Amino acid sequence: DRSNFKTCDESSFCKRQRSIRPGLSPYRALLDTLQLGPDALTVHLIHEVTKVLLVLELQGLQKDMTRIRIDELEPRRPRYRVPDVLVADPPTARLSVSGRDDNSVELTVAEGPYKIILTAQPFRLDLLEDRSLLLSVNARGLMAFEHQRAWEETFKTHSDSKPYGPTSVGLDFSLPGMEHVYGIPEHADSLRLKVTEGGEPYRLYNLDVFQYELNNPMALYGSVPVLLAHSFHRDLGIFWLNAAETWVDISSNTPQTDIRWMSESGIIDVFLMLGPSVFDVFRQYASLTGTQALPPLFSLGYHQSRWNYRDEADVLEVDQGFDDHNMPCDVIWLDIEHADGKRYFTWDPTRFPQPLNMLEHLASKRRKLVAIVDPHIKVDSGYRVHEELRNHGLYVKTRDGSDYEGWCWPGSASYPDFTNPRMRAWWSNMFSFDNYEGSAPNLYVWNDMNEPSVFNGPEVTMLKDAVHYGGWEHRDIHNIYGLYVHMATADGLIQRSGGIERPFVLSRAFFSGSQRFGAVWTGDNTAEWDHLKISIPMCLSLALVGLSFCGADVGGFFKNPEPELLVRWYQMGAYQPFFRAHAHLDTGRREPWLLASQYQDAIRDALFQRYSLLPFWYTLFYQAHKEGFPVMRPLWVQYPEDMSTFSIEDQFMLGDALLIHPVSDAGAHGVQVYLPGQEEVWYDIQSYQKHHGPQTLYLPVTLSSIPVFQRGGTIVPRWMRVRRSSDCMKDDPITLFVALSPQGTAQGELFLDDGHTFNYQTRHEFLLRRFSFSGSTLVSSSADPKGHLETPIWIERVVIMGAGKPAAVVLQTKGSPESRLSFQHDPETSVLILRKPGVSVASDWSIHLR
Amino acid sequence: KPFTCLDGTATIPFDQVNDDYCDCKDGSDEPGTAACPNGSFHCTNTGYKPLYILSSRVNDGVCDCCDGTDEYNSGTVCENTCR
Ligand SMILES: O=[N+]([O-])c1cc(-c2ncccn2)ccc1NCCCCCCN[C@H]1C[C@](O)(CO)[C@@H](O)[C@H](O)[C@H]1O
Ligand SMILES: [Ca+2]
Ligand SMILES: [Ca+2]
Repeated sequence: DRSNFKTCDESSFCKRQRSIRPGLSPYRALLDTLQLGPDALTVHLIHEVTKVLLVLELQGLQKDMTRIRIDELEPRRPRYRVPDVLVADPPTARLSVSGRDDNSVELTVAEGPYKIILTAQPFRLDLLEDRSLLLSVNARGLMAFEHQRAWEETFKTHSDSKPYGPTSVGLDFSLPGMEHVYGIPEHADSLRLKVTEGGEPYRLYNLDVFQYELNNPMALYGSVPVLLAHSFHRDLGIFWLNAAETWVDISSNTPQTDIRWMSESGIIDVFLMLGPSVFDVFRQYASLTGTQALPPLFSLGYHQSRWNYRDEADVLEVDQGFDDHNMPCDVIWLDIEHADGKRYFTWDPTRFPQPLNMLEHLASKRRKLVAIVDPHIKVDSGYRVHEELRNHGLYVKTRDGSDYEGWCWPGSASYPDFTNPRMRAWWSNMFSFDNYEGSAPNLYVWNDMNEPSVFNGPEVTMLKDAVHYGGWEHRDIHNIYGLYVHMATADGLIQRSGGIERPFVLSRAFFSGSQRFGAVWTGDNTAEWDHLKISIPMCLSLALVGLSFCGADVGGFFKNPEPELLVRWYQMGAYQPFFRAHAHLDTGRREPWLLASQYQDAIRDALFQRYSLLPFWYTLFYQAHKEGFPVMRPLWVQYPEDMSTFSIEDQFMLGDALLIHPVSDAGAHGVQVYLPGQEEVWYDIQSYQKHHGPQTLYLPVTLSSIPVFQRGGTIVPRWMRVRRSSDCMKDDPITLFVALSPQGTAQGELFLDDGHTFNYQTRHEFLLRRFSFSGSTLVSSSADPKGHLETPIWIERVVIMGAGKPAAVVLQTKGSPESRLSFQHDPETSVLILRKPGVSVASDWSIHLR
Repeated sequence: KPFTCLDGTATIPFDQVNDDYCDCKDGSDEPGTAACPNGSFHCTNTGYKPLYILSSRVNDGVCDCCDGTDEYNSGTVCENTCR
C-alpha cells in the first residue's frame, strides 16, 4: 500500500545521484586558487568534463571540528544555506600549510594534532590526528554537484514544475575502522543502522506515513541529518546541514564503513566531529545546534491523552478518576475535537464553553492541560486567524502568487509560512492570554501535522514548487518547516508569561536544533508487541543526536491493546523520557483504572516508580541542558569497549546509574539481562541482590516486574512520597540510594529549582548538589556555588546497598552540633537504612559510619 | 511512655509520633503528616460528614477536607465549605 511514497528510483534526483557508482572522481582542486583566509581556506574546484567551477570553503573549528562547504563559484541564482539551526557562528581555529607537493597540500589545525590533507587530483580530503587517518571525503569519487542551469517531473497525479532544474548535491565519507553507525532519525528501524547496498537508502524527508510498518528505511515525521560512528578505539560524527530531501547510503567493506549523502538542493555543508570519545561528540554537536531545553518538572510526569476527550465534564471525570484510584498524573490532553471544527485557537461552543473554568478546576488539583494547535489554517472568512494571515500575506504561496490551499482536518486549509520571521512573531503573539481566549498559565501546547501534512498533496505533504519567504522553494526548506512551528509555539508560551515561564511543546516533525524547543514522539504507532519493542531503538537514535525528550504512545495509537500489553507498555513508558498514553479515535477507552485490579495494580506501581524518580529524571535533563549529554543512552555509550553491546536495543541506561530491561513479550517467564562492566557490580533495585559483571543474568519476572538495576558507584535521589502530581511533591524531602562500588565508593548529583521558570538562569536560583561516598563517609557539597535556592527540601532517608552493619552513625552539619542517627540493617541483603538525617538539602553535611 | 504501632511491629519514643518520618509499617505513628505511604488523615469536618484521606494528601496544596485542615503548612489556604 506504499505506492503513495517515492522510492529512490521514483525520486529523479536520487535516481541520478545513486546511478553514480564508486570510481574516479572528475572533480579536481586548482591549487593555484588556494587562499588562507582569516577564518577559512578557500580553493576552487572544477569538473574536468563540464568545466563547472566550484568553491570549497574549509574550516578547522574550536572543539576539534572541521566544516566543509562547497558552492558554485558564480551561480545564476543563490543556493540555500540552512538558517536558524546553528545557535552561533562556530568559533574557528587557524589553519596552516604544513606540507605540500605537486598534488597535495597538508593543513594543520592550530598547532596540532589534527591535520587535513587536500589532494588536488582527484579531489579528496583526509582528516588525521597526527599520523592516524580518521576519515576521508570523496575517497570513492561520489561527489556530485548539479549546477544551476539556464526538470518538470510528475509523480502520481501531482506535477512539480521544478523551474530551476537539477540542483542536487552529494558527497561520500569513508570511516576506517568503523563497523557500527547510528542516528539519522526518524526511521522505524534498528538502533544500529543497516547497510543500504542491496535495498533502499535511508530517506530523510518529514512525511506523514499512515500506519507505518517496522524494520524499513522509509522516511517518517522527523529528520535529523546526524550520523554517529563507534568503534572500540574512537567515536566520530557527521552533521550534514541540509534542509532538502536527503537520501543516505551506507556500505561496509581493515573494516570500514562508507556514508553517502544525497540532497535535492542547497549547498554542501557538513561538520566533522572528531571525538575521540562519544561524549566529546555530544559536546561538539551541542556547541553547534544547542542543547535540550530544560523541561518544566510537570512535563516529566505522566500525561493522559486520547483522541478525544468528550467535553469539560469528561476531562474532570478523568481528573477525578486518577485521584479516586490513587494514580498520579500531571497533564490531561485535548486533541483536535476540542476546537470549533478544527479551527485552532478556538473551543467547541457546546462541549468546551468555559475553558477558563475547566483550567481553574485542574489548577485546583495542581494539574495542567495540553491543547493541540496544528499549523494548517481552515480557509474560512469567518475564522479570524485565517483572515489575519491572508490579509497580511503570511501564507505559503504558489508560483502564480496565490495563497497555497490543500486539504487537512478542517477541509480546505492554507499553510502559514513559518520560514518567515514576521509569521513566527505573529504566531508567537497569538498565544498571548488576550489573543488565545480561554487559555491560562496551566495550558500548554501540542504541535501536530507540522511536516506539514497535506492530505491531497504529493506524498501527503506540500508541493515542492510552493514558494516561501525570500523566494525559496518548498523543496529547499522542507525539513525545517516543523522546527519553525515548534520554535514559534515555544516562544509564544514564553512571551505570554512575560519571559518567565519555561514552555512545554510536543512536536511531531523535527530537525537538528529541535531539542531547543521541547519534546517529540514517534507518531502513530500500533498496539502491538513489536511496536512496544521498537520504542527503545527509536528513542535511542533520537537521544544520540540530541533529542533527549522522546517517547512513544503508551498502549499504541492504533488498535486496542490486550491488558497485558498495556501493562508492559506502562512499565516501558515509565522509564522513557516523554511518558504519555494516547489512542486513536475509534479505540476503546483505556484510562488505567478501567482494567481488572491485577492490571491496575501493576500500572499504579509503574506510575509510582516514575514519580519517585522525578528528582533523578530532573537532574539528568539538567545535565543534558548544560552539557548536551543524552538522558536515555545505549549501553555502548557507557561501555565503549564492550563490543557485545554495540547493537543492544532491548536494554538501555538512564544516565550512568540505572540499567533498564523492560519485559516486552506476552506471557514471558523471565528476561536475559546483560549486565556489563569489568569489576562492575549491579543492584537489583527490587530485591537489592548484587550481581557482578560482565554476565547475562536470567531474571524471572511476573506481571508487576520491571527489571531495573542500579550501578555500583552511583547515588540516585528519589521522592519516596508519591502524590497526585509533581507540583504537589516539589517541596518534599529526598531519599538517597547509595549503591556502593566494589571499592566502597559512590557519587551522584541533584538539581533543584522552582520547577517551571527561567530563574535558575536569570537569577541563579537553583541548587546543584554533589553527593560523594568514600571510606565510610557520605558527604554533601555544592557542585555549583553560584546557585542558591529557598527550599524546604531536606534529606529524610539514606539507603545504602552493599554495606555492613555499623557500630554507630554520626551526622555533622555546618551550623549544628554533631548528632547520632538511628539505623536499620539487613544482613541478608547488606542494606543499611539511615533514619531521618533531617538536614536541609541546601546545607553541606557529612554522615560517618563507625 | 513510648508509643506502640497499632499492628504490633515496633515501639518508638513518643517524640517520633508525627515527627514527619514513617516509623510504623502500618503508618500509625504519623496520623497528622504525609510521611507514611499507607497512613490516613482524619477530617473532623464539623457541619458535614467526617472523612478519611490518604496521608499523601496532607499538605499537597489541594483542599481535600471540607474543613480545610489537611492543608496547614503548604501555602494553600482552604476555606471551610462543609456548609
Ligand atoms: O489514508 N487515510 O486513511 C486518510 C486519507 C485521507 C484523504 N483525504 C482526502 C484526500 C486524500 N486522502 C484523509 C484521512 C485519512 N486517514 C487519517 C486518519 C489517520 C490518523 C492519523 C492522525 N494522527 C495525528 C492526528 C491525531 O489523530 C488527531 O489530532 C492525533 O491523535 C495523532 O496523535 C496524530 O499523530
Ligand atoms: Ca515517626
Ligand atoms: Ca490536601
